[PDB]
Amino acid sequence: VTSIPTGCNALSGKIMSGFDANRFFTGDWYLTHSRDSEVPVRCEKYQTGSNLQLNFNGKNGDVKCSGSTVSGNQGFYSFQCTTTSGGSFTSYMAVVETDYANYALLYRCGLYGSTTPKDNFLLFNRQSSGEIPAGLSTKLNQLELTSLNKLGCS
Repeated sequence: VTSIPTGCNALSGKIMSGFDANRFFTGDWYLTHSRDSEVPVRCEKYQTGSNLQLNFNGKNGDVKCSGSTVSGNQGFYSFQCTTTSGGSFTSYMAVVETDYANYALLYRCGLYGSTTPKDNFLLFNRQSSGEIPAGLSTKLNQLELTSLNKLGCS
């Protein structure tokens, strides 16, 4: 995979340097806040594994994803995901900024056919009780993500 779909923001100049994929893809993350949210809110727990694995409890059952680097868009991964209800889809994600030990801001792009129909920014927290962290305030102000929605974790 060389580039992200049209409709997906490349985030030029916005992604952290020195990303350590191994430290991000270890341990659990809770999706505590997001730019866009649907009713009813949920608590999605993401589990990680070696070779860019990302699982979570999705709307329609458990989702299991395997990632691949996107060479032309630094920081982006293409995830191939399957679900227990028989779904199969591709999702692009980039870790915009993380401290590994507490929080990570992610950008996500969907895929339908060859284009991205919808995107979102996701706040991952190591604790289900996590806040919008002070440690992201510079980046959130830069991206004008200043009212992230609280989801269903606590």
